[PDB]
Amino acid sequence: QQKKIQMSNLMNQARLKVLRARDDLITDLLNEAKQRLSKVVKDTTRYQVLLDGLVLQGLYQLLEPRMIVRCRKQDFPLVKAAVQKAIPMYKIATKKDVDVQIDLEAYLPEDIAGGVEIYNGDRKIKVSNTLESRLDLIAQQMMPEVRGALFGANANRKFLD
Amino acid sequence: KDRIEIFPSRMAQTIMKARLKGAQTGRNLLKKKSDALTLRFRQILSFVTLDEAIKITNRRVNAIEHVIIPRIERTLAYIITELDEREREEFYRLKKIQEKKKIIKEKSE
Amino acid sequence: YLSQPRLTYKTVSGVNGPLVILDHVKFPRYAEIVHLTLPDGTKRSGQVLEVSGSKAVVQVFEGTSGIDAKKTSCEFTGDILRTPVSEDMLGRVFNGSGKPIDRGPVVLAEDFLDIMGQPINPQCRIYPEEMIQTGISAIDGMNSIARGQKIPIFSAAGLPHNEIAAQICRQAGLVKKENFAIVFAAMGVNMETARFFKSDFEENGSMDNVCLFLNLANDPTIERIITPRLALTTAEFLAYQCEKHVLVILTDMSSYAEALREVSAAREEVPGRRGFPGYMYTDLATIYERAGRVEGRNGSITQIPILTMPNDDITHPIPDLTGYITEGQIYVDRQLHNRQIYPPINVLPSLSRLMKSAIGEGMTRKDHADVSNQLYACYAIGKDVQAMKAVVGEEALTSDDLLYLEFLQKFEKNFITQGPYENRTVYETLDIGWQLLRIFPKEMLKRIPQSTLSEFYPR
Amino acid sequence: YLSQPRLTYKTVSGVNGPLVILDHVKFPRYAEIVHLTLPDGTKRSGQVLEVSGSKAVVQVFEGTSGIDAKKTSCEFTGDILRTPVSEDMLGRVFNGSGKPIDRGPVVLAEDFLDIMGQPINPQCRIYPEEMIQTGISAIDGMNSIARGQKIPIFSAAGLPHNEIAAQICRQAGLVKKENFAIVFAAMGVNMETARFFKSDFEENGSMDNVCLFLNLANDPTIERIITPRLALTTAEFLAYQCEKHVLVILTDMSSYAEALREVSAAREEVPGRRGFPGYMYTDLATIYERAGRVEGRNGSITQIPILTMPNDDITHPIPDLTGYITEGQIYVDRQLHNRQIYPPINVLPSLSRLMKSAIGEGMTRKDHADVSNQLYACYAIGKDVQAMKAVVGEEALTSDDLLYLEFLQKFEKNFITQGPYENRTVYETLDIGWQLLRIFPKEMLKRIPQSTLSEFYPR
Amino acid sequence: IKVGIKMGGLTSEQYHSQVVGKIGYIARCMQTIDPENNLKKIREDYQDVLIWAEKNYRFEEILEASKSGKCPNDLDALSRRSLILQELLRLVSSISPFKMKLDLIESQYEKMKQHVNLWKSDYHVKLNQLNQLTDYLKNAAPTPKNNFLRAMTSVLQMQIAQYGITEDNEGINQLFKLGLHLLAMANEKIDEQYHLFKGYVKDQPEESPFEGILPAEDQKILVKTMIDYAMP
Amino acid sequence: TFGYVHGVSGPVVTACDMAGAAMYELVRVGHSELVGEIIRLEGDMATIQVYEETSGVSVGDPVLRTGKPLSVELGPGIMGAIFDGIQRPLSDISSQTQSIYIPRGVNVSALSRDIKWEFIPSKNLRVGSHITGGDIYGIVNENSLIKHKIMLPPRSRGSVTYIAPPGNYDASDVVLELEFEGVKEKLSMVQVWPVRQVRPVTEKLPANHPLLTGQRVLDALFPCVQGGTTAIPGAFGCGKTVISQSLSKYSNSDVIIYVGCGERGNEMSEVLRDFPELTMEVDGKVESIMKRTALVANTSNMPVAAREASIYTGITLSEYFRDMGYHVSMMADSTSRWAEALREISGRLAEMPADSGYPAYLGARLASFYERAGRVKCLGNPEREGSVSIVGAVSPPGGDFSDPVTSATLGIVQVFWGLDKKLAQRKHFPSVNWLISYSKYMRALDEYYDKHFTEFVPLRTKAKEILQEEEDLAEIVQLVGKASLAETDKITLEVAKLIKDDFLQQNGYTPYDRFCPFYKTVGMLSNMISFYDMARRAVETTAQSDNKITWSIIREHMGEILYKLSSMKFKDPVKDGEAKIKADYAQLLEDMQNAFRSLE
Ligand SMILES: Nc1ncnc2c1ncn2[C@@H]1O[C@H](COP(=O)(O)OP(=O)(O)O)[C@@H](O)[C@H]1O
Repeated sequence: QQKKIQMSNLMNQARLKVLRARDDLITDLLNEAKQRLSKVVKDTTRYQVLLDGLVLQGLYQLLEPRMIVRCRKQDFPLVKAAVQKAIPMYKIATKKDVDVQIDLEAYLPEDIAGGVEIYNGDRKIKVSNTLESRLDLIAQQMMPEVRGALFGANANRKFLD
Repeated sequence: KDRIEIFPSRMAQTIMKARLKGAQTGRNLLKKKSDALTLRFRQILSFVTLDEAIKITNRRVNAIEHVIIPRIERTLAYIITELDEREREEFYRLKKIQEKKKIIKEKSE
Repeated sequence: YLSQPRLTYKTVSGVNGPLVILDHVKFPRYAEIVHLTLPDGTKRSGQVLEVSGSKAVVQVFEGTSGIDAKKTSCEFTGDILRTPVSEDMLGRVFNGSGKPIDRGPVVLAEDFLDIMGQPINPQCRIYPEEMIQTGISAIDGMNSIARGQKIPIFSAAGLPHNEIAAQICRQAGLVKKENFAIVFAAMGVNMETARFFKSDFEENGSMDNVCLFLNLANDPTIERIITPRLALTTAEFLAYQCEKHVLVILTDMSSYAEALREVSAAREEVPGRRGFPGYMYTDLATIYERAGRVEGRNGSITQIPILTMPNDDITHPIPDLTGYITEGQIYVDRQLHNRQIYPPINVLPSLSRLMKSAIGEGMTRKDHADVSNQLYACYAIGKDVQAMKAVVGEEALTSDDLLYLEFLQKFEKNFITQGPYENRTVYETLDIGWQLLRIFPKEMLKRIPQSTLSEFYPR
Repeated sequence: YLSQPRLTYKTVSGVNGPLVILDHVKFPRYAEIVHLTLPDGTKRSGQVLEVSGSKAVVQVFEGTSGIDAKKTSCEFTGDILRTPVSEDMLGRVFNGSGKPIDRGPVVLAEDFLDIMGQPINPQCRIYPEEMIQTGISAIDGMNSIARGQKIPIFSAAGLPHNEIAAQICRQAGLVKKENFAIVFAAMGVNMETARFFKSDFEENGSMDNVCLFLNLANDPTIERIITPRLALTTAEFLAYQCEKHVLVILTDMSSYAEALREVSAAREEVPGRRGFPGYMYTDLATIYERAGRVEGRNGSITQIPILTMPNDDITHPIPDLTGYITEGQIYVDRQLHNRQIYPPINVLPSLSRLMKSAIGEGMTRKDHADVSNQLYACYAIGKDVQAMKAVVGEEALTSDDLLYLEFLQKFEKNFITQGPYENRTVYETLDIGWQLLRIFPKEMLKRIPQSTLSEFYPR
Repeated sequence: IKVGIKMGGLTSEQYHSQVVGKIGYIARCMQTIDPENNLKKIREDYQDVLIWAEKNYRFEEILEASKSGKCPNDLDALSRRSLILQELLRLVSSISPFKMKLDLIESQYEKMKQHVNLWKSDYHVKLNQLNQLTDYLKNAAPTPKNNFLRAMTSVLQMQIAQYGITEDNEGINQLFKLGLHLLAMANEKIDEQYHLFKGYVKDQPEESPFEGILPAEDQKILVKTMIDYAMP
Repeated sequence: TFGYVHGVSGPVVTACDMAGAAMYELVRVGHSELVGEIIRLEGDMATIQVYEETSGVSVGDPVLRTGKPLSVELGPGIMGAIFDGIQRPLSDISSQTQSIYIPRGVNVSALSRDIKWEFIPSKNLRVGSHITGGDIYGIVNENSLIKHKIMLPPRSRGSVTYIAPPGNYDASDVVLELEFEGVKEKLSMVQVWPVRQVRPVTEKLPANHPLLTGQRVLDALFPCVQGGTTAIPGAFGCGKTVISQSLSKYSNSDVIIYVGCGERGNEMSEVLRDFPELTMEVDGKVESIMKRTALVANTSNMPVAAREASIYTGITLSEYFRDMGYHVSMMADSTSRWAEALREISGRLAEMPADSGYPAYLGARLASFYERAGRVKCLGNPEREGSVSIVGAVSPPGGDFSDPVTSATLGIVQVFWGLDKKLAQRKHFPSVNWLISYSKYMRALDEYYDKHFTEFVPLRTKAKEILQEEEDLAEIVQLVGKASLAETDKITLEVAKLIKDDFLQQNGYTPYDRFCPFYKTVGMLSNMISFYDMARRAVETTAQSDNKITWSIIREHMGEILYKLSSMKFKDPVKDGEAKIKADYAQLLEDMQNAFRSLE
């Protein structure tokens, strides 16, 4: 009795150990993705375009008459442009005049890779569209494909229902 | 069979409690009759008439204990449960009535 | 996928019992999941059970104790509770919320399935036609189990229904003369009960094929009504996408019913009996009917929704509504347990609604159905004789009655009594049946045709 | 003459079940009538249940299906549903709203009467006396019926209450030492019963004096709320203006009570016992009490309403409130029916309040009152003896108890049992009564004075 | 005051619509059964219906006539009058190869018309039995069973054309029993088919019961079927 | 033409901007276009009952207003098919989506438009002919068992302008063209009828012909009729589904409509697997059963709102075939699940409940449902006769026949097939109580029985008297101990057992009890009653003599007769036909008569 229960415990712990190692591999990839995104942010000619999208995207999700755009101070010159080019479009896509201001007193933490967050007038409704939030928001949904892409498909799965 | 099949009511609850008390008294009185017959029977041990009287009395006592009262108790417990179920649906309706009144009052303000 | 950023709200309108009501919500979605953070950093989740205009009613799983009105921060995921599922969940232990509690990692999903599931198209559902050998004569003989069948054990507090379920997990095979993946949902139970099963699964050497979901007595009562869905959702992945035969055991379903009743009272829903929601049946069907084989795929799900009967009341809504949905029940009682009979399975109030097709020529032995039906007649009559003899006395009985008392006495100790580790075959069970039937003369075995008696009875 | 044009509204506020709510209505009149024109041209009617300001709640008789909240036109009649009535309504069949169903023309308005009823001054009410000889020993002997009485027949589902009512109708008459007009209100009656009565009236040649109002089980359930008021309104015209004697049959006050419950619930009124409106008592009293004689007239109305008792009880609010209003009952039982006894009438829980005065010297027979009481007591005792026998056995009864048991068996076989196509007179019924009483020695007939016994008993 | 007449059981408009159809139906049945208008007695018996048909009337004009009471608008009385004709029509059509004499048709008309309830009468049962036999043979392979049933069916049709269905003639009565038995008989059980058929042929009083009933080509197949069966 | 969703509470959705919407119009809720039906109107807001799961529906989702009410498509292609609760064919969904799950928002035609049907006109119509509602202007050969009559829909009439010649046509073509007043109508083989409206008939007639059931009890003692209504309010395990399936398999009806409303999913699969393997000879040819059946699946774990549509869809289909001159015997295996749906919706609606939480209008819905049954004279010039019978199960909680659904049902149905859980526990199937059951059609069928049998009726009466006497004795015997019983009573008690064990119960999953032809039921009953009379006479003529034939004397002398009588069930009518069974029963009668002559 003792021999087989001990081997059961050993095999169960070995299974958990390799599973933990697999999760470390997934984490290393995601932490590399963060570093790759930072390198992209450093490129003004692509980051300004990213910001153009990020600001307008948040505006469509809130659909409020008054907006407050919060960013880290370092990126303020580009967020300012992102808003300026976003409003003419917003007033066309929604046919609603929106007063969009940038918060010059509150800023995002300096350790945020990039992006903006937008608050409504009373700061009770906010959309978080920074790079860390986007990476997890997508990565958590694409994970089934990463699992296969890195470790292979499960040979025992025949149907996709 | 399993129940006397009297529709759940407060009247039925009262009747069953009176019926149960009667059955319990009959059980005890017949048990005392049996005990008195058993003592006389053992003292003598007009003999076979006592053996038949004891078996007949004990059979009736056993039926009260194993058939008639269990059936009264099951009926009484059934009635009690059904009465609480009726109480609940009255509570439910009254709660919704109180909430609807509150809603109507707010609309008027 | 959902590419748009999710919104976060600090617009809680008010809190009433377990329900947190938000206002100013953009295009609320019904049955979407909301994540909320309390002022002290505690994270909790809930589901939108109602939307109206800009308002939404969120039922919080962990509870509403400590929920604020001004500092509470909520975000809407934008979808329903779809949960990660993977084949390698077998050998893992999860809580009732779907999170690991075995110090392993989170699930590395192969897909995300809707916890609510979908009904299986009755045109593609294939009727079960295979028998599982439980090794328990009280079951394999008189109430056979089919693969894909739904058979709860009706029990009562203090009875060894946990031992029977554990026994079934180890010695459940086939009569085709096989390793089942077991999903065990431990909800509303104490530590010792959950540890009992976990230890037994390791003792059996099968833990690598067992997935556990735990929600203990000291865990939130709202999570107790998704745990079954989490277990079954995993079972559906394994059975219908990976063609693995799965055995799903749900511990005292009465803790599910009580958790549901609490929610019904909180939302002021229309009661049925004993305060339970008038839709209790529909909700149970959503859980129970996630079972059976599907044509064209080699998997199956078999369920054993064991439940405790409050006060041994067989008509209590829990066993009543279950009895209407499942293919019968095994049913244990106290009259057998109080005499140290194991397993304490009472065949008389039990039935298996698929037995008629899983036994007989080509399945077990051609006399199977005939032996079972006559044993039922003899057992019930013996009980009827005791009911009479308790009043009239042994002297009032004739030889026709004593035979049933002899049968009843030998039946319970030879046929039902086995022991936790007694594994009998279905063929041995029938042979025992005949040994008891041979107590009576041929003329009294009135449920069995002479075309069967003439072959089997003489032996 | 109300020569004022009617207003028609499209200002529908909403529709909720059987109720249509209108707004912007000028000076709404309570209990007014509104004609609804549906977008497809369908015409329907309804009656106002309440008014408040510019809003009114309309009870739609034919049903609300198909009504929208934009185009439906609502015409207010400006008056109360006063119904056309005519003496030549006999020999006609109308639907539940008083419209022709027999391919005849619309009844020509000889006059109009407000179906709500005009209360009759109790000072001018004439006490009923003359006995109706129904032919049924259970009625003519014990619970006799006076002309102008109010004696409903209670029954549960499945019992032959339709046969008893039909038998009374064709056998009705006075105790002799010319006949009734029939007003038949069918409320929730199935087609099989509807043709049963219609055919029986035709086969016996009664249709010349029968007016039917048929609201069948497959017809609208709100309409039947007025159906009984339309039937009695015609009865009142025929009895008090046309000097006819009218027997009024109401096939089920239970389907009527259910119709009131549906409306009461629809307007979210506070219920009483079992969900019925707290004012059920009044709604029944205003129908049941439309009976009796009045000073200066020779006609009369006799009511014999029928009530199905839910769950075979007699404490259900419907029969409970009826019992408080009507002057006794027949109460058709089930234990007699299961024994193939017809009419299966149980004499113990059934009484007739006017019986004590409608019998005796000058009306039936000197001893009528004494025979009835003695037979009743004998039956009641016999039932108590039967209740004991079931426990102690037939070997534990004394000689007197056996006399009551013999009475009980012969009483139901020879007295109550009759057959549906045989009528017996009050004098023939009493002679049978005596045959049953002569089972006992005179000393045991303690409810009959010695003078009565000496006159009849030895015959 | 006509919110919901529900005349008998139909909406007034639907009731009168049924009346218009029934009038056209009788006209169609009369033209189908009596193309030459030979049944003078019966055509007169429907004159109050046929006056509204075989003429240039529009559907709406007949519908108006019903509502205004200008035609037989009693649907229940009109239905009975139609049925006593529909049953006569199927009686004649179900025996198509053998026409009745005009005298027999009028006799059968009166016998059915005078019945208290034609639908439930023996006349209806006999017609249902005949149509079960003649309908099956509308589309059937020339199998031993089907050739034997065909031969007996033609005899049944001949005898009905001569005698009708009012008299319980032993000829038609035996043929009904034998025909329904053979038709029910399992298709594969040929030995009983030959046994039953041969028993019939040698029970009839005729030396050749089929002489003049069925054509020579069917006689050649009928006899060849028996010849092959008895060959081994 | 659209509204917008305002809120969702589950199966009930509230929508706004629907001012012109009427009650009981269909709507399409959500971007998946979920099927629902309007229940209430409050200003310009509508309350929508949705027949599909509402999870994922958002506030602001469009709602399409459809003028047509909930309706059923009627035409060829129904028989042999299985439908969901709103008439979407499951074999067509599974053949198109390749899934095993039923998707939400599936828009599939009720009847396939690809099949080329074989159509033959009536050959009695001409251009200019006057055609009215219910008239048949052609036939489609769906299969060899059921001839599908192509009727002119009710509420339509006019002159014929064109009739399609015989040939191959599908359900999208035009078969009949008719005109009324200028307006012309083009009809195909498929008509649409609101499911909540009763199809019109010429006359509702009394039911005077048995509905044959493959059971000894539920036929000999408690007959059902063609067009009648019955209830089976059995507790779980009582075997009421088996009684329903037995009636479906082996009956004298032409069409069976089986409605699984809230039923276990495995039960509908059991029908689809087993039925194709059953036989019913037509005219010497063996044919499958499915060609004369159709079934609707709305299983317990499907949307609860759909339970109402399922019940009405089923009966609407039944009426359709009734109108064509067929005898239909539909059976809904639940009823309580429908009333349960009404309770759940009423709750979400916040309506004032009545007895035990059920809507006040529960009785109204059941009354109008069951009254659509009955033998009728059909509308239509061809003078068809049809019927719809309804055999509906009820599921009282705990087996207590006191709930509003059982109580209301018993006030509606004319045949009561009550089941006793305590008989099912003893596997005494069918578990019929036989003490509380009744049938109000006994008098109606007395004419039938006298015409064809005669002997049956006095046998039915004697059997009931024996069973009632046994109950009257059992009540006291339990207390006495069989001490005071007369010899005439012991015979009654033992013959009553003989009847109970060998006559009233039968194993429906055997080759011999799966179907019990009526002649066998009355045959074996005659012998059992004949024994009763001879055994009772034997003691009555000897009790006062110098030797009384007590039970123990006849029991030992005639033990072979008592065993033979018990074996009479094991006759296998398919292997041993009528001739052998009647001869065998006659032999037992002779054996009894000879033994009595040697005994007395
Ligand atoms: N008439 C019958 N003949 C034989 N076995 C039966 C019969 N009725 C029920 N049974 C058995 O009992 C079981 C219970 O029947 P079922 O219809 O499932 O119960 P319910 O009343 O819950 O619908 C069946 O599956 C079958 O095994």
